[PDB]
Amino acid sequence: PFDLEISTLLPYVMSIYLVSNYGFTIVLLFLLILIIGFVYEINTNALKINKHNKPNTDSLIYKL
Amino acid sequence: APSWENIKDIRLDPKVHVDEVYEPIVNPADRYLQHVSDLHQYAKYIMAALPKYIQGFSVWKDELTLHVAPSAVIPVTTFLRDNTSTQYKSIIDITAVDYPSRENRFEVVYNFLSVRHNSRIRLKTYATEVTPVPSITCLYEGANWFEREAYDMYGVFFEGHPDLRRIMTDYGFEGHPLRKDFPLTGYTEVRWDEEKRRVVYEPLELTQAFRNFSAGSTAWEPVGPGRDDRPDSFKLPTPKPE
Amino acid sequence: QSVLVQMREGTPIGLTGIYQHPNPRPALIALYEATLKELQDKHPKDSVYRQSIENLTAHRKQIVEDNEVSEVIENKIGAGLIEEVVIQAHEELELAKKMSEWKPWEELEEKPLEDQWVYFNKKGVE
Amino acid sequence: AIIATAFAETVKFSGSKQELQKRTLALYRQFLRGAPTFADLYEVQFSIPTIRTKIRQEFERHRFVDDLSIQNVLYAKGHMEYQECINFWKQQAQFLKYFPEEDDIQGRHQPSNFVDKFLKNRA
Amino acid sequence: MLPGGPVPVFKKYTVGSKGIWEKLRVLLAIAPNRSTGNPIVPLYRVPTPGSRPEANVYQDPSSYPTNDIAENPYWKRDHRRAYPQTAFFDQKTVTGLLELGSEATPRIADGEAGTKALANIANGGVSFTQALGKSSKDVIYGEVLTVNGLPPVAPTLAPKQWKIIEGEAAIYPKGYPCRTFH
Amino acid sequence: INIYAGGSAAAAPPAGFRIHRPATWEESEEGALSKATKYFLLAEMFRGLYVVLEQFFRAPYTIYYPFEKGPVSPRFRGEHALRRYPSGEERCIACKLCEAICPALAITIDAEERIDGSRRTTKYDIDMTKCIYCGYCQESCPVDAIVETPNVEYATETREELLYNKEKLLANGDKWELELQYALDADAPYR
Ligand code: SF4
Ligand code: SF4
Repeated sequence: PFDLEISTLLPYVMSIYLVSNYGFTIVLLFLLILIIGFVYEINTNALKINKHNKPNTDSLIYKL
Repeated sequence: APSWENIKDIRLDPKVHVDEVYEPIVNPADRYLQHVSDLHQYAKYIMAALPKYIQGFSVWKDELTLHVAPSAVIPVTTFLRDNTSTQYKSIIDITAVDYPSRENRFEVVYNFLSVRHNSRIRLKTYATEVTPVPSITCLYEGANWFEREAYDMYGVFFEGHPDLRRIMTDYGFEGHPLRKDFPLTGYTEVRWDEEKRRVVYEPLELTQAFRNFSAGSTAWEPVGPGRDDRPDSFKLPTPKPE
Repeated sequence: QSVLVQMREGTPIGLTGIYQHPNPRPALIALYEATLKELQDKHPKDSVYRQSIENLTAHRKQIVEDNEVSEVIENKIGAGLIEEVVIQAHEELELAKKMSEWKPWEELEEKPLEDQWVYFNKKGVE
Repeated sequence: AIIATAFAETVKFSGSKQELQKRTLALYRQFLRGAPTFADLYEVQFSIPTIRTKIRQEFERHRFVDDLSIQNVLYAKGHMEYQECINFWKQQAQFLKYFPEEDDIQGRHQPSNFVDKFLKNRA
Repeated sequence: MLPGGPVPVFKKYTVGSKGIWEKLRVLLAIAPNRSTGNPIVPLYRVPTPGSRPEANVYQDPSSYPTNDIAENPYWKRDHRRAYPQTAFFDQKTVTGLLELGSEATPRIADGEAGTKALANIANGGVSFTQALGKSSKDVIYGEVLTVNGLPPVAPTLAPKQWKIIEGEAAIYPKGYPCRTFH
Repeated sequence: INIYAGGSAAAAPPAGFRIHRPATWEESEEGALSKATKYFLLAEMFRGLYVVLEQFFRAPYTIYYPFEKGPVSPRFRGEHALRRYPSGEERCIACKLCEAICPALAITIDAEERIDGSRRTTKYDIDMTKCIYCGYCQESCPVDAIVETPNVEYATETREELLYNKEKLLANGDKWELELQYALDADAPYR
């Protein structure tokens, strides 16, 4: 999808004059909508790798 | 103005001149006497504190040794790891030694360290080719590899060990090298057999045989009996003559 | 009742794995009293182990009761920082509970053979 | 903690022959079940039955050993070898150390009576 | 400055730049103090080790009381045959020190009586726990433990009182996670 | 002054052992935009690259070996050699100290009474595939016969050219005698 976004941006850059100030605003709402999904991806932390053998951080407690 | 091209040629600088060198004559063991009396007192405390286990103790030049039996290894190690005065937390080494003249030929040796008090201590047991030894991996995880070594080298079996297997010697090696019955060269050797196309193990044959030269050993006693350094507080009293 | 020996999270002191202990002195006092209890109950009075650990816990406990500052207590108890002192207390207590089951004060279980413990010193063997 | 490897058994010296009987039988069973793996992992030039024959021979070697401690030692050594073989630690040479017979006949004269040994100075 | 630098270039024994190139280097250098590291040919390894004059005057070095020819017997400076014995103490030899005492603090009867008293312990006549229970407070608190009653600690031969260096003397500044102990 | 319980004045912690505290984003004496610029323009990276470039303009250390050799010392230990006296007689007397102290047991000697009534060798071998080049053999000889040359250029295509015999050593000493005299004249006083 990010490749399809950046490839769909090609017509804008090659028609940028003829779509003066209208298609500008249109592509901004386009990019903002796509930035939303990027925001969802980051804050989920999808691309992060997760480790199983965790370092213990409990406390050492002795029953008396 | 100054530069490496105008740098001082130190090679010509005048050098110290000493006419006579004065080095006093001194024994290196007079340095140790007070520490030795201290180690004797500490060992005496430990023997009084664990009479069930400690058979004896020796001292020699800021080195202590405690003699025990295979049953007493885990308990004494717990004392030496957890007691306040003896926080011997680090495991420096494990070693076996072969004394075939004994019934129990092997003599396992633990060395220990206390970074807290800045001291080392030893701990000796005994074993046989069939009588095992308890493993202190329950306490010191670093003993894992050292006990695997002592097994592979001498054949001692460390009971309770999660994975006791050879570590140094070849994967199919049959024998325990550092035994005094094991010949230097071993029993086998390897070559490439062009026929089978495989590294193959064959009986040993050397093109120059081993020459020992331990037959030139001295016939005269080289270093006579030493010198007592026991503190007088640990010498068995002489009764007054009358 | 339960006690906190070692915080494995929080503010780090200069050692790794050890972290600042909130309210150490009460924990030290409870652990010292529990060690004295196990010794006074399960161990013989005439055993050197008991007397040694008793004087040790009593003296460390006095240094913990009279003093309030931890830096001072550390300069008096010559065993690391106070968060290491609590761990020494815990280890001593568990050793007491273990030694109550074993019987170190008893007489020798295995007596070595005469051939054992002879090392190249008998003047007539080599 | 330094954890044990795959097929590791903790060294435990049984006090009786009746338990070691069972442990030895489990070891023999594992060797047999794993013999095809010993044929795949090591590029072997003979049969799985011949491997099982050699295994039976190696267990018949010490069939008549009545001292308990020596039996415990033998069992521990055998479990070591099973761990060495099933995990692909050994290479082909260290494994075919156990199969001299399968390799081609070494020459012609293999003395078996006195006179040949004398002619070869092996008596 | 401190006792450990920084030091300029004209005291470092390296092959540097000369002329306008030095002005350019001191301009374009992160630290103009620094050296190229190539040694100075006239000095380094000159004269060559196989042509040192000092080898003709050289004589085997010595120390006075060991080179003395008259009152220098070997049996006084034989430190090998004076080696300290490996002492051994089994429970027998320790209970005698307990039931009896030592040459420094005797508690033994005179005559053949005390001799056989030693003999009773040389053999299994009295045990270590028996004489641990037969030991008065002055014995334990003064020969097993301390006079104060506390057990002895693992002795140190050469004690080390540590000290911390912070700030400017330290090897690294404050921010870094390493410190410096004297 | 002080009485200690399972402790000491050495094992008491250092005065300042307790590290102060980790600093947070607050209590940061460097504004957010400054460390942001260092974060986005890769400052320390450019600095390291410049320290790399300054080396690009400095003298390389390399030498051309076959035309320029590296430093060599009289104490150096390379190939072996058996020397002679100025008379032309060989120095070896078969004391067999070189055969005894040698760690690797490379040396192999066999002597007998020479026709002129003297003690001399008929066999002196060195397996340079057993040799570790320790120099204990040039140290034991009480006549300075066996030596170790600075030569290191004696590689071969076969392993049997390395089982040096007496003749191969006597010629090697006839060859390198001038170099051996330099090294001996500047090494003997210390040896
Ligand atoms: S220097 Fe070389 S030849 Fe001489 S003893 Fe050592 S290894 Fe052997
Ligand atoms: S030490 Fe010297 S003299 Fe003696 S055998 Fe060796 S080479 Fe010959």
